[PDB]
Amino acid sequence: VLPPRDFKYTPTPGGVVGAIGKNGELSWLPSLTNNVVYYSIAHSGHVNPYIVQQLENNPNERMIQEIIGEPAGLAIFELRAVDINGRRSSPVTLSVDLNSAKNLSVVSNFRVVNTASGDVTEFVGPDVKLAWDKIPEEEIIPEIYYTLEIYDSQDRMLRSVRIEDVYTYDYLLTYNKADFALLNSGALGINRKLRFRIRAEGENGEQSVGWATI
Amino acid sequence: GNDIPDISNNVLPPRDFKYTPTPGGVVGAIGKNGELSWLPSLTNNVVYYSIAHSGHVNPYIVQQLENNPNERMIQEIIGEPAGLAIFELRAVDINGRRSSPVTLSVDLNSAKNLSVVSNFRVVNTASGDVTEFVGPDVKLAWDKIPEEEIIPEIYYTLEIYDSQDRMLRSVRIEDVYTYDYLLTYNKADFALLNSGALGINRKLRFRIRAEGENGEQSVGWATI
Amino acid sequence: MISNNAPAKMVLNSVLTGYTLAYIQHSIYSDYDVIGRSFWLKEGSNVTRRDFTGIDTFSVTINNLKPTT
Amino acid sequence: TVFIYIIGTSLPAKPTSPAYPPSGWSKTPPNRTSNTQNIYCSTGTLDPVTNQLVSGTSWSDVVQWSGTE
Repeated sequence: VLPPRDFKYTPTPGGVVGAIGKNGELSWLPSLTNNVVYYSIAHSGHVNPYIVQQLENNPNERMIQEIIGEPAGLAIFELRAVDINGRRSSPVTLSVDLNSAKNLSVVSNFRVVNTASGDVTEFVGPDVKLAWDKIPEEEIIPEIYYTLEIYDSQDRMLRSVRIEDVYTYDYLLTYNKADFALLNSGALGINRKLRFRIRAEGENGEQSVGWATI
Repeated sequence: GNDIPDISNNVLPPRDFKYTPTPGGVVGAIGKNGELSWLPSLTNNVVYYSIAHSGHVNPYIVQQLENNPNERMIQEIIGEPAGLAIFELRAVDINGRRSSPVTLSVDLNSAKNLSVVSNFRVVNTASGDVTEFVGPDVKLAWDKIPEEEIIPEIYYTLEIYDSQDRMLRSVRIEDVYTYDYLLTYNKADFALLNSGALGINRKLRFRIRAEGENGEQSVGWATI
Repeated sequence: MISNNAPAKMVLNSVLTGYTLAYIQHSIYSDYDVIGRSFWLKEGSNVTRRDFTGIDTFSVTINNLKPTT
Repeated sequence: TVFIYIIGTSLPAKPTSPAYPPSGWSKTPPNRTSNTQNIYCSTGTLDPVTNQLVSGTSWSDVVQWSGTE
C-alpha cells in the first residue's frame, strides 16, 4: 500500500464535544493503492490504535479523524493502511506537541498570608502559608486539582505537590529542612530564598496556561 | 456533597537533562547519534525512565535498579535521521506515578554535533550564597569545550541579559576560557545605553554557546 | 540565577549630640559585598558627605561640625 | 524571658509551675504539623540566679503566635 499523504495535525483553539475538552485534529489523504479498507493510526502511550474505515468517496476527498481529551504535550502519531489481503503501508510518523484540551483560566491571586508589613515578599514565621483563589469556571469541569512546584535561589526544584479541593497550602519548616535540605545536599540546612509556581489542571487533558507565582 | 480534600506529592523530575553529542565521523548509511544523560531523580522509589522520541512511537526506557544519587546515567540513540529532534523524559514511581515531563529539543546534524560549554561558573561568587558575587565586577570562567582540537577554530558567543531580557555585551571570543565583565564595561557602556542614565544594573543573566568557525554552533547554550 | 545585591538600608538607632562631636548608633550590615559605610549630613544650606572606613563597630563619631547648627 | 512553646491544636491552659522550662513545656518554637498552631506566653521577669520566675508575677495570658511578637 502506498503510504497516505498529507498526514498533518491542525490544533483546535476552542474545542468541545459533548462538554469535554477537544484537542486538535489530524488528517491524511487516502493511499493511492486500491482495495484499502481502513487506515490505522498508532498513538503513543495508547494500547488501542485509532482505526477509521475508508469510504467509496474517499478516492477524491481526504478523511480526517479527531483527537479529544489528551493532555497538553508531545504525541507520536503513526499512520499506516491495510489491504483486504492484510498488506500494510509503511508507517507514517508525525511528531508534534499538543495544546491542552481546555485552556483553563490562570489563578486569580497567589500570595503568602504570613508576609511582613514592613516590606513585601518577606515571610516572618517559621512556616510559609500559601493561599490562592479558587479557579473560576470550576463548575464547568467536575474534578480539578493544582500542581505546585518549589524552586531554590539557584533554580533546583524541591517538591512538586498536587493539591485537590483545597486552595490554602501550608508549607512547613520541618519539610524545608528534613525533606529538602538533605535531599538536595545531603546535609542539614535551611533554604531562605524560596520560589513557587502553580498551575490549575483538570483531568481530561485540561491544563492552565502561563503558570502563576508571586 | 463535595470531594474530600487531600495532599499528594508528585515525582521529582530528573535533573540535568543534557544531550551529550558525539561528533565522530560515522558512515553515511548508519550514523551513531550522540547519547543523552540525565541525573537520577531525587525522590526514591523510581523504577525506570521513559523518554519520548520524535521518530519512534514507543519510548526508550532505562531502568534504575540501583540507587546512585549524583551519579549520571546514559541513554544512546543510533541511526536516527538528521533533522529536528524533540525529547520528553519522565520519571516513574514504583507504585505507578509518573513525573512531570523534562523537555529538550536539539537539531541533528554532523556539524551541529558540538557539546554545550561546560563548567560555566562564576568564580567570584560569594561564599555563603552561590547566586551572589562579591567583586565590584563580574569575573566569569568556563571549561574548554571537548573535541575542540579537531576543529581548527571555535569562538564562544556569550549572551548577557538583565532583569528584563535585554541583549547586550555580545562578545566574539576565541581561545579564551575566562571573561571579566568590568564595572566600566558594566555601567559606563550599557547602563546608560539602555536606561538612558548612569544608574547601574545589578541583576544579571549569562548565556554562552560555542560557535563553529565554518560549521554551525553547539547543541545548546550553557546555563549559569 | 547570578545576581548582585545592594547593602540593606540601615536604621540609625540613636544619635547623641556633642557641640563638636556626634555619636550615632546604627544597625549592622547584612551583605557580604559591603566594604564601607557613608553618611550625608545637611547643614540646612550645604550638604556635606562623610564616610568612615571599617565596619567593625556599630557606632560612629562625626567630627568637625559647626556648633549650634 | 519570652518563649514560644507549643505545637498545639487548641489553646492550652497557662503554666502553673514557676520554672523557666515549664512543666513539660518547651523553651523554643518547635516544628508543627499543618493542623496544629503555635502559642506563646509573655513570661514574667526571670531570675537568673534561681533560673525561675521571681516570686509572684505568674505567666502571661497564652496567645496564639501569629508572625512575630
